[PDB]
Amino acid sequence: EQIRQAQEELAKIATQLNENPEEYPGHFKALARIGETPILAIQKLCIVTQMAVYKDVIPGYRIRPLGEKEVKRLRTYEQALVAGYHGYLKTLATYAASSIPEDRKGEPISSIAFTCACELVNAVPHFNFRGDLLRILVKKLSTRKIDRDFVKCREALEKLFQDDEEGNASQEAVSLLSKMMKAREYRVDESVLNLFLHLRLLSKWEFRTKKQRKLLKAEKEAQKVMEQADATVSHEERERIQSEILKMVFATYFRILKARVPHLMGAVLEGLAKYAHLINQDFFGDLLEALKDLIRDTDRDTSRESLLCTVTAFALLEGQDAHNARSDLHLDLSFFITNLYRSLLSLSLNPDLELGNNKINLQTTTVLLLRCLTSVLLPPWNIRSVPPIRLAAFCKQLMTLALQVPEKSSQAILGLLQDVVHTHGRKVAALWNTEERKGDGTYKPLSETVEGSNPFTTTIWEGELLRKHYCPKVREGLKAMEKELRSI
Amino acid sequence: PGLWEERPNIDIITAEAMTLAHQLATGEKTKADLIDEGYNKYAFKQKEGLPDWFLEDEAKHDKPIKPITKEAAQAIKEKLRALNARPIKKVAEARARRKLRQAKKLEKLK
Amino acid sequence: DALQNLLDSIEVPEGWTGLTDPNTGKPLNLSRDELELIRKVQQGLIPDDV
Amino acid sequence: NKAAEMSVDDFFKGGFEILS
Amino acid sequence: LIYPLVQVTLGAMRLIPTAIYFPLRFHLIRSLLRLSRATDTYIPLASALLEVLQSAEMKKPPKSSTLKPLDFATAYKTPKSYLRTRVYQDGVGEQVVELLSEFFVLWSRNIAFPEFALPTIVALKRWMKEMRKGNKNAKLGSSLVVLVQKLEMNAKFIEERRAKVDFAPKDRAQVDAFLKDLEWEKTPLGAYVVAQRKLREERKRLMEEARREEERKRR
RNA sequence: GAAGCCAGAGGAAACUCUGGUGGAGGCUCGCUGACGUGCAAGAUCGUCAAAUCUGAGCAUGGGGGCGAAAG
Repeated sequence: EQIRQAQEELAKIATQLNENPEEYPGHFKALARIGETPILAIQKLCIVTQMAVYKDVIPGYRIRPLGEKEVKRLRTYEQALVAGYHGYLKTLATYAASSIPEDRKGEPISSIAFTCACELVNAVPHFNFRGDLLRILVKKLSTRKIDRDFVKCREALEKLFQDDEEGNASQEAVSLLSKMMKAREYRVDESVLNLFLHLRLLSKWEFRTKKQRKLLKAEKEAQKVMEQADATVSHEERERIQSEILKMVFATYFRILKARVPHLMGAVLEGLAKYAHLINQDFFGDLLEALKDLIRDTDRDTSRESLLCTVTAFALLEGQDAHNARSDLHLDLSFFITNLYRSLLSLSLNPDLELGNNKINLQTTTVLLLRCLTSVLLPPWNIRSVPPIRLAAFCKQLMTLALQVPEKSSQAILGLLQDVVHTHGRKVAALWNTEERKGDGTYKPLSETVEGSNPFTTTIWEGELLRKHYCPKVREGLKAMEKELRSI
Repeated sequence: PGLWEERPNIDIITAEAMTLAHQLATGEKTKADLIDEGYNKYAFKQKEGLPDWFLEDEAKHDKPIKPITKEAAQAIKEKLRALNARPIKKVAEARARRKLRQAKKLEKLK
Repeated sequence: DALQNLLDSIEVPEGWTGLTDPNTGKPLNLSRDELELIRKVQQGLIPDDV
Repeated sequence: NKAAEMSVDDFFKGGFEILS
Repeated sequence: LIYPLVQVTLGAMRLIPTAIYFPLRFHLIRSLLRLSRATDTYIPLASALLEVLQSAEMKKPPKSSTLKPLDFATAYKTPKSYLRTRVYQDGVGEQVVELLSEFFVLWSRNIAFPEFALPTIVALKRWMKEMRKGNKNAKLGSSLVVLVQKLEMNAKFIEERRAKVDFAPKDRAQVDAFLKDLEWEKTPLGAYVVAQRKLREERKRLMEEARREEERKRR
C-alpha cells in the first residue's frame, strides 16, 4: 500500500545515510516530509526510523551555529543534522503531549515516542538540545500517575544518572527536576526524589619517514602537555559541577522539610543522610540542629516522623568521617537519646506500630524503633564502651515495651535484647540477678533523663508475664534470653 | 509490537559592590549621597554603540579605585565559597598532610 | 527556623550583606531600591531618572 | 543477628499463622 | 489452638476502628477477657482500650440530647442519631472503665503488675490533663480518676510485698510462689472491681425491673 | 637457571612425568627509624629514604605560621 511505498522510501533513506552520509544531506528533511503523512502506521515507523538514523549519525560532539569543498560539505551536512534533529525533538514532544488513548492496535504513538526519547537519552546525551529531550522526560514524570511510560522514563533517567561521568547532563537534569518539584509544590511520587539518590557524580614495524617521525614527536609532547592540563581542568570542573548539583539537591531537600510534606520525608531524610558527608562541616552541625527542631516541632504520623529523624541523626553520626569528626565538630546525640527514652512509653501504647538495601526510608514504625535501638545500644563503633547506665535503662524500658506491644514487634524486641545481652552480658547481668541490686536510691520510672532514672536499683520482673504471652515465638525468644543469661 | 513551565535579578559578586552595600546598610552614607557621588567623571559616558575592543580597553584601564573593607572581602569570600569546599574528608586529610610535614621536618632536623 | 537558616545559607538571599541590623537583631538585607542604587553607582550609566 | 534479621521490613507482613 | 483465635480476634477488632463500630470491638474484648480469665495466656488489650479512649469522639464536647442509653449486648452498629450524644459518651466511658477494670484485676497479682500498669497510668494522667486543660464529661473524669488511683494503689501494694523475693536466674522458687495464698478480693484492685461489679449489678436490676414496670403499665 | 620449542610414555581432551634445547630475571658470589590505620586493652596492614659510575656543557627549588587550594 501507501504504507509499502513508505517502507521502501524509509529503508532507502536510512541505508543511504548509513552508507554515505555527507553525499546525501537533504534526506534529513525528506524524512520529516515522509513522516508528515497522516497514516498512523507510517507515522510510527517514521518515528522509529528517525530514532535509528539520528542515533548513528550524531557526532561525538556538538557543533556551533555558523551564522556570520570538503569543508563546505561537512558544514552543510552538520547544519542539516542539527536542523533535522531539532525537528525530531519537536515531533517527539508533540506526540508525547498528544492524547494516549486510541483504539487498541498495539503500542500507541505516545508510547513509541517515549521509548524513542528514552533511547536517545541513554545513547547520545552529549549532543545538543539535551535540554529539550529532558524537558519531555520531566513533563512525563511530573503527573502523579504510575504508568509503563512513567517507569520507562524513570529507569532512563536512572541510567543516565548512574552513567554520566562528565556532569553537564546531570546538572541540567537536576535543575529541571528541582524546578519541576518547586513548581508542582512538592506533589511528586517520591521516585523522582530517589533519582537524587541514584546520581553517580555525588559518590609490527611501520615504516615512517624522517618528516613523519619529527611531526609525530611534535604531537607526542603536545599531547603530553594536553593530558596534564586536561587532568587538572577535569578535576576542577568536576568539583564545580558537584558543587552546583549538591546545592540544588540540598535546596530541594530543605524546602521539602520546611513545607513538611508527609509522603516525601523518608526520601528527603535518606538523601540528607547520604550527602551530609559531602557537604561542609558547619552545615553538618546545622543539619543536626535542623533535625532537632523537626523533632521539637513534632512534639508540639508524629511518632513515625520522630523516629525517622532519630534514625537519620544516628546514621549520620555512624558515618565514618562524622565519627572521627565527633569531638572536633561537637556533635552530641544526647538530645536524640533522651527523646527516644522518653518516647518509648507512648510508642508502646501506640496501636499504629505495625501498620505497614534501604537504610532510612522504612515504612514500619516498629522497624524505625528497632533501628534506633540498634543505634543506641549496639553501635557500629565503640560497641564495648557504651555506658552501663544507658544499657540498663534501655533494657528495662524495652522489657516494659515488649510487655505492652503486639506479637511480632515484641518478638523483634526480645531478639534485640537477646543480642544486647550477648554483646554486653556482665554489664547487665545485675538486672536479673537480684542479689546484685544496688541500694543507692530508688528506681524512678517516669524520669526525664537516662542517668536520672536509676537503672541498677531495679529488677526485670516482666518475664512472669511474657512467659505466658499467647505467642509461642515470644515465649521461645524469652526462653532463649534466659538460656544465654544462664550461659553467661 | 504492532509495527509546568507556565525584573532583572541583581547579584553582588564584587568586593567594591559589597563595600558600597555595607556603606548603605550601615548609617554612613544614604541614598542622596549615593546619587551625589554617582554624578562623577565616569558618569554620562557612552557605552551603547561602541566596538568591543574599545569598550574592553577602557574597561581594563579605567576601573575607578575605591577603598575596600575586610568585612566586604570576607562577605564576598563567604558568598562565593563552594558547597563542597570544606568536606570533613578534605579538612582531615589537610590536617594529616600538615602533621606529616612537621614529622618530616623533625626527621630532617635529626 | 534552622531549616530557613540552612536554606538561605545554601542560596543566599538577594540583599545578603553579612551584617546584622542593630534595630532588630535579624540580619540586614538590602531592598530592591537599594540594589538598584548599587547598580546605578557601579555602572554609572543613569545616576538619576528623568 | 536477631536484631537485623527481624529489623528487615519484610518480617512484618501480617500473614495469619493458620494459612501456612 | 489459642494462638489463631487471638490472632483473628485482634484482626477483627482492628479491621475498621471507628466510632460507629466501637461495640463490636467491645464485645470482642469482652470475649478475649473471658478467655484470659479462663486460661493462663497473656493477651495485650491495653492498646485496644487506650485506642478506644484516644478515639475522635471522646475529644469534642458532647451533644445535649434526650434519647435512650444503648444496650451494649445487642448492638452491632451505632445509630446515626448517636454521633455526639452525651448518652453515648457516658455509655462508652462506662464500659471502657469496665473492661480496663477486669483486665487489671485479672493480672492484679503477678510480680510485674507495677510495670504492667505504668504505661496505662501515665496515659490516663495525660488524658486527665488534656481534658482539664475537650468536653465537659465529669462522670467519666471522676471514674477514670478513681480507676487510676486504684491502679497506683495496687502497684504500690505488689512492690511492697516484692522487696524480698530472690530471683536468681537459676533459682525461681520464690517467684513461682509469690502470692499463691491470696485471692482476688484482697488486692485494692480486687476490692474496687468487686464494688464496681456490685454497683453494675444493682443498676442492671434497676433498669431491667424498671422496663418491666413500663411494659406492664403500657399493657 | 624461568618462559618458548622438540621427542618418548599414560590421560577422550585439559593435563602429568622423563630426556633435552633455550638463556629472561627489581635472583646470588668476588673485598632501621619516622609515621599512618586501629573503634581494643594494643593486634594486623599501608606509606616514606638506602636512587647505574664518570669527563665536558646547562637549568630549576629552597624559612615559618594560616588556610580546602587558590593565595
